[PDB]
Amino acid sequence: AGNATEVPANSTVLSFCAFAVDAAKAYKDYLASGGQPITNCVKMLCTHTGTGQAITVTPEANMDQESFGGASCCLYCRCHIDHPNPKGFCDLKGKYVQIPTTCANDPVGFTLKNTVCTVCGMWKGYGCSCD
Amino acid sequence: NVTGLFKDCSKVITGLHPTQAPTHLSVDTKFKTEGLCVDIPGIPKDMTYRRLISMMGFKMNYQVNGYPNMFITREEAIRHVRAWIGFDVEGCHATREAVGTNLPLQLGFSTGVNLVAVPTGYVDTPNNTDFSRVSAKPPPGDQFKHLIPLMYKGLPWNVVRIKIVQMLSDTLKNLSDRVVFVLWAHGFELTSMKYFVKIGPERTCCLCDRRATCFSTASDTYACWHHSIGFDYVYNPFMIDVQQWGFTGNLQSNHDLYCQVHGNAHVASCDAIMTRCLAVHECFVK
Ligand SMILES: [Mg+2]
Ligand SMILES: [Zn+2]
Ligand SMILES: [Zn+2]
Ligand SMILES: [Zn+2]
Ligand SMILES: [Zn+2]
Repeated sequence: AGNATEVPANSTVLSFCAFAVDAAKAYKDYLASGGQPITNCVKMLCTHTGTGQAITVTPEANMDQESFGGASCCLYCRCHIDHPNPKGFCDLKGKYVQIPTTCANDPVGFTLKNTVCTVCGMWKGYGCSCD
Repeated sequence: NVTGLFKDCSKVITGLHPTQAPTHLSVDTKFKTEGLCVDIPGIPKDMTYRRLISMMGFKMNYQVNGYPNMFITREEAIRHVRAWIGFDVEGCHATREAVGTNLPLQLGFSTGVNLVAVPTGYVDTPNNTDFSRVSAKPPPGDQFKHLIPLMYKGLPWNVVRIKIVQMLSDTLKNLSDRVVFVLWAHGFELTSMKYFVKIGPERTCCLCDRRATCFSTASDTYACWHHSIGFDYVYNPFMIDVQQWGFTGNLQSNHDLYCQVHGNAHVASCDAIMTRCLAVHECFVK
């Protein structure tokens, strides 16, 4: 009974971060000792004629990005643990996340490390042009 | 292939929208085409669902510099026989709103202690994961009858984990700088540890130079067995699975080959007592 959600390749990293006192640090440390990034994400087939923006309600990748379902990007969502917010809610679940194609091999690690410009909606360092 | 870890135990037939699915596998079939997913304007998100996520299938084989390993060799368990605590958990089956996973009901230790928990599981919502009570029933086992009155008799997990840290600290403060849980068929005991174990790099107690064995969520601090009052998490425990030493039968039949003074009273602590006792006989005789 029930419907499987995960694949054997993610068991190690999902189990490690599911027990960690500090999941974000655990995943970065896990990546730093050569673990492979979390796979089985929700990759979108889209036109790549979108605004290029970071977090959106419909897929918005341009020609240098991939679009992903946002929850599949949320570490907290992938491990089913508490979210670091005071109110405990996720900013990515229910949205689409645009990831640079060069970083598309690790969507979960990208969003852990990066931040979105609240003025232009672009990733800082990967699209934000703000002075 | 697939794994059973984080299996979706809800009884909803569809689900879910690409923006809400944690994985590609759990995306609803309508959105799937050629190994990818498409967004479909007009098919809206689900903003009311509650989806029990299974915690059966944990694999502790990480190899990360500076993070101790929970599962230890027989030889290192022998060096730390003073830290040995038998541990067994009887569970209940999720029911009604969800089916396909088990939840910790009675936790037994070789100290003789049994703690009964409210059936609590991990439920995905459109927002987060809600650690909350769920519908559950005792196993159809005829021998699982003793579990029936336990269903209305468990404590909330925030109390249960307090009493665990509290019992391990009083038992082990003058014996060891760690705990080694001694198990038989570790699967569901490791699942139960999700409810009260945290792991990370080695730390030191805030009130001493001793190794940290406990952790407090309320204060974000670490403690040894001596200075753990109020702490709710066992930190960096160790453990070993006796069953994996090449035994053939069940727990009792193997325990009974060396010991005749631990009759089976079928409680979680009785299994835990028999597991530690078997480990002692197997490891220190020939
Ligand atoms: Mg067992
Ligand atoms: Zn999330
Ligand atoms: Zn900007
Ligand atoms: Zn101390
Ligand atoms: Zn015995």
